[PDB]
This record gives sequence, C-alpha cells and structure tokens, in this order.
Amino acid sequence: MRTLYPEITPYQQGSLKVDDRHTLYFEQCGNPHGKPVVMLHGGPGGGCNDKMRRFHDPAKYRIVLFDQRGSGRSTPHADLVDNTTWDLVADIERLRTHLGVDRWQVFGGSWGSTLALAYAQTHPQQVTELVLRGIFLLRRFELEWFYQEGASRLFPDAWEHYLNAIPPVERADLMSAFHRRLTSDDEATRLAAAKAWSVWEGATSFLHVDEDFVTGHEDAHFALAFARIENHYFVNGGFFEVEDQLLRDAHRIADIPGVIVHGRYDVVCPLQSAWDLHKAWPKAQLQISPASGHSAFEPENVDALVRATDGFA
Amino acid sequence: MRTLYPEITPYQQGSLKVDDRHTLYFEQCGNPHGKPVVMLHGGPGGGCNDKMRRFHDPAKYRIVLFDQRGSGRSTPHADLVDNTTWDLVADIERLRTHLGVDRWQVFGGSWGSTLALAYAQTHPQQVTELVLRGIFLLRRFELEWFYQEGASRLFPDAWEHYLNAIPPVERADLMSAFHRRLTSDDEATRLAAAKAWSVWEGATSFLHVDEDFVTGHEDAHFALAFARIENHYFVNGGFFEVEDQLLRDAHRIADIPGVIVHGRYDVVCPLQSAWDLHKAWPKAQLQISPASGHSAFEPENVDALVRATDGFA
Repeated sequence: MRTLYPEITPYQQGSLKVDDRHTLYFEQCGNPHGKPVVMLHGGPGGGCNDKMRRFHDPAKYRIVLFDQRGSGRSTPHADLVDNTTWDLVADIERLRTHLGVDRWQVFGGSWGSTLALAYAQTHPQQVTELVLRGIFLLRRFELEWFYQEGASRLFPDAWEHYLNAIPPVERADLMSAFHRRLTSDDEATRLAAAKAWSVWEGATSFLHVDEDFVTGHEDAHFALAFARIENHYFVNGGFFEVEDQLLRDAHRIADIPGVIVHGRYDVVCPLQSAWDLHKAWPKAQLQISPASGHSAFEPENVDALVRATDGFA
Repeated sequence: MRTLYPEITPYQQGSLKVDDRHTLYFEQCGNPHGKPVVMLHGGPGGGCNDKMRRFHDPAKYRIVLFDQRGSGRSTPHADLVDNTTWDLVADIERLRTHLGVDRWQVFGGSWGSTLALAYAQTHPQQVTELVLRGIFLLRRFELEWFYQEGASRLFPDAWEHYLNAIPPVERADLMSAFHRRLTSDDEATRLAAAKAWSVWEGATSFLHVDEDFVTGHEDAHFALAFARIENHYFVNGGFFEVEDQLLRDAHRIADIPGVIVHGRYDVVCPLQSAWDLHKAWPKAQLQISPASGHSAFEPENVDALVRATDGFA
C-alpha cells in the first residue's frame, strides 16, 4: 500500500489577477520540467492544502496548485460575485496559458472531480489524463442525499446538529434555508449557519470520525468561505444548463484516459455517481475502496491515487 | 342569491404609524355607530380594494379596512423588514385600540383567513365572530401544492409560464428559486420574477379565467409588493413555531361563532384545509360552494358571505 510522497514546499508561489476583482493564489511544486498537472481542490471553496502536494512524484511531475475564487488565500475571500463554474473553468485556462503549458493532467476529488469534468468537457485537448476521486456530479438527488435526507440515516447523531441550525418550519428545503442565513447581512447569523453546514461535511468525510478534521471545519475563517461558496453552487445547481450535464457531455472525454477512485462507504458523494460516470466513460478504471469514505486521505484512497499518478508519470 | 352591497366610499381615510418605519393606510365605511368589523385582505401583500367594502350592510356595520405592511398604500411599499405574521397580528391590535373598539368581527379570505386565525388565537377576547373564506393554513403541503406541484396538473397551460421564469436546474424548489430573484439587487430581475409569480395566482383564482384579474396581476407596481411579500411569508413558513400551528391552537377559538366558505374547485387553497379547520373548530358552519373557485367574488361565494354577514348583523 503506497503512501503520500514526503512533505514538500513550492519552488514558486504567486498571484494571478483573473479579472478586475479576483486574485488567485497559485504555486508550483516538484520538477519544474516534469509532467504538468493541475490540482483542483474540493468544496467548492475549500482551497488547497499542503497534503495535496504529495500525490505526485516530485521527480516526474510539475505540480500546479491554486485556490479557487474566494477560497483560501485567494481574494476577495468568501466572495460570491462572479464565482461560477464557467468562471472557474476559464480561470484554469488563464493559469494554463499563463504558465506556458499546452496540455496537462487534471487531478481532482469531490467538487474537484466536478470541476475536472466540466473543464475537460469544455477543453478536451488540454487534458492528458483525469485522476478523479469521490465523484460528484451535482445532480439534485446527490445534493439532497447529503443536505436534505440520505446520509442523515447513517449519521443521526451528527445530523441533529446540522438540523438545529434551522427552525422547524423551514426544514423542508434545508439548502435554501441555509442560503438565506449564509447570505444574511448579520455577521453573527451567517457565522452560526456556516459553522453548522461546514462541520457536517467534516463529521462525515472519513470511515472513522476524525476529531481534528471536524474541528478544523468549525474554524470561523474556513467555515465562512466553505459554507457560503458550497451552498452558493448547490442552490444554483452548479450553473449547469441541465442537471445531468456532466453525464450528457461525457462523450467529449471518451478518449481521455483516467482513473476513478471512490470509497464504498462514501456517504458525502455516494458510489452511485462514480458508477454512473463509469458507465458513461468506459475507458476509465473504476477502483472502489472496500472500506473507505469520502476523503482522499483514506489509506486505500491514497494507495489507489498514488498508484494512479505513478502509472501516468 | 345575494350580491355585494352597492359601491360605497369611506367617511374617513387615514394613516397610522405602527412603528418608526411602517405607516398603515386605513379607512372606515358604513354606519359609524354600527357593528364593528375589520377586513383582512389576502396575499399576503395584496392590499384592500373598493369591492371589499361591500360584503357588509352599511346600515348595520362599521366597516374598518386597512392595508397590511408594505402592501398597497401602506409604506414603505413592498417592504420585508419587520414584515411578519406577529407584527401584522400586533398591528390589528394597534388599529383596534386606536379606534377605540373593544371587540370586533374579523373577516378575511385566503391569507386573510390565516391572519384572522393567527389573530383570533392570540386575542380570542376581541373577536365577536369569524367570517373566513378560501382557508389557507400555511402548512408546507399547501405551499408546495400551489407553487411546486399540484394545481399545475389542472392548469398545465398557465403553469408553463410560471416555470419558464426559473432555469431548469433550479426548478426543484421553486419557492426558494423565486425568492433569490425577488430578493435580487437587480430591479429588472426581481420584476420579471414578480410578474411571473403574481400572474400564476391570477390565472387560477376563478373557476372561469377572468382576463382582467390576470392583467391586473401583471401590473409592475402590484406585482412587486404581492410577489415579494407573498414569497417572503412562504419561504419563512408564516413565521409559525410549528407548521400546523393554526390547527394546533384551534382550541382557543372553540367558542367563537363563525362561517367557513370555501369553493369546491378552489385550486389555490384546496378544500382540504377548509375540511381540516372545520374538524378542529366544529362550531363554525362549513359552506362549500359547488361550482366556485378561490376568489371571494365568485357568485356562490359572494352569496354565502353576504348571507353570513347579514346573519351576524
């Protein structure tokens, strides 16, 4: 069973003014002349972390990472203006074009997989391979599974906390009930909601509950951009033309090699979506983790991913 | 079959400052020393009309009417700040107290029946009789029936127009999708949504589609307050503690005489609710209109109401 490569530090860090309002933070790790790869974090609004630098062999890969609009160390933090799927797809191109690469491997998990697919289907010719994890297709049943009813059945105990953040009579469409609070003018009001919404994902992303992950998720500065940008994208349905758009346009990525790693007990994004993606994109290798959850840092998911990365290097 | 009394003008018109922000328009018609009755308009956000002065005998009734917060000729127009069921319940008391009446007949239809009930349950003692029509209990199935799916089956043709206002990916919870638009900063956006939302209740309020009613419902000024105030109360679930509050507390109006007039083919507020109220408050007389719709200006409805009014006079 493979593990993450050793802790590394970017040989270059910077900023890219994508438009007159958003400035993205980017960085590069590994071999400056190695095989190019762009890291797409989840959330949306989560931002990359140091651990995300370790999925690729720094000898063979030129690892490119960056924070998506209003996410992490990109400004303005938690901004919902012009923070849309097709904007993020254009940004990936601005970066690519800016760094001088023609084609590159797209690595993404959770929302990252949603962005990787949207990006690849919009720009097939600039994608060498796709390394997806914890597939999220953003169809309403997926959103509702996590935020309305579904995982609530396995995590009743944690669910009570998410629920309590909303008054009984508004509990019929929890996502919008949260949107009204995460968008409130009162800072206290949107904070209580952002923490409740953020923790929930923190409490259900690993087969075994990770106390530090939960806690890191109730951090007011993280909670704010995560919950707001997450809920923002969900309430608007990913800005897709039609709910099943990623499946509908999957034919554009037909000849793009790739791996689909997904944990069987992933209650954040059910295996269902990886199954459906697989049937629509046969050329990819579905690798199901027998006893893992959503997170990319589950031993089996890490193993599968590192193997995947080495396989294309 | 009775009819509306003749066109009458108020002997007094005014304005009442209920709080440092809201100024309610009110007026009085009829016998200044007659039996007092307060008229609760529907919507919420509809505001009274000239026709509403005519359900009572101007020789026996002191008819009090008023526009509810942000509606009609109350200010500020279309206002959602401190526009809540309990504020409106308080206002009824301010008007009552200000006009020096001790107890009075509450007459309301559609949302008006909701207020009438909320009010009577909070202040049983100041109510002589209740004359309800088009029962609306605000439970979520009622909202979903009219704005998500139900009445859509009988009015396929009209519903296509309501639906077209929202992009397909957001059509899963139409009420919240309209709210985001009716709450937009962009005026053009909230206008388009306000008209679409307001026409829908116009095209379905009478058994026989009334072309003037629809047209009046697409008037920008009326559209804006109606839609925004209506949507605002629904998305928040009538600001009740629990969804079935009006049935829960129906015991408080046990000894209050009343009449429930409902149209069999009322597709805006299904006979369901009139049926359940009636089971919970036995003392009232249920009078179902055989071939009538929602509106109080349905021949059979007008007949039932006028007779009710005269019976209590």
